[PDB]
Amino acid sequence: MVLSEGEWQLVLHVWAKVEADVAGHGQDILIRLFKSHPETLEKFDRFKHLKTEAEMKASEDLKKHGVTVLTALGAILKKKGHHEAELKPLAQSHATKHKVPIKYLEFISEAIIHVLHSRHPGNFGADAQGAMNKALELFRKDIAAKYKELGYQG
Ligand code: HEM
Repeated sequence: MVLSEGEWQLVLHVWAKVEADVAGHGQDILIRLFKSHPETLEKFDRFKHLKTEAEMKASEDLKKHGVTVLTALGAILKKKGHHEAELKPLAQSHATKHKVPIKYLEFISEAIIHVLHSRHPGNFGADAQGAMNKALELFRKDIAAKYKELGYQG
């Protein structure tokens, strides 16, 4: 798939607002993921012990990982589809080391969309949401193709 320039502009416009508070958005997204799909917490040996939302909010380690996740995703979105070099090491770690199925990447995609709609309603109307969904679908489609090349396919 291919996004139009206008689609990328909608994506990068709301992303610029996210970037005013990367740590805050990263915490909100991971907490939303873990609340909505508890099974995904199981993949994180680092965070598996956290019992409540309150404990998640207080964790410095979870906030640091939120920043890592959004910084990587930001770097990919800013390539506007030209992201093959960026995606290779991420696909390799997530297939071979962390064993993250494609379904869980759909779950975090949903979490991203929920938080942007909650925090940026004026810059995340229907057309901007459609553009962000397309961008995240492109990301998942290309990571899935790399999973297959690497021997995981899950
Ligand atoms: C937008 C999607 C995602 C991005 C951009 C992303 C990014 C990253 C990055 C950059 C790292 C550190 C370097 C590495 O190990 O590759 C990482 C680590 C990790 N990711 Fe992801 N990730 C994503 C989705 C997920 C999902 C959905 C899961 C599991 C449900 C997951 C599980 C892990 C685990 C277990 C680690 C290691 C954490 C630790 O340090 O103990 N990732 N991810």
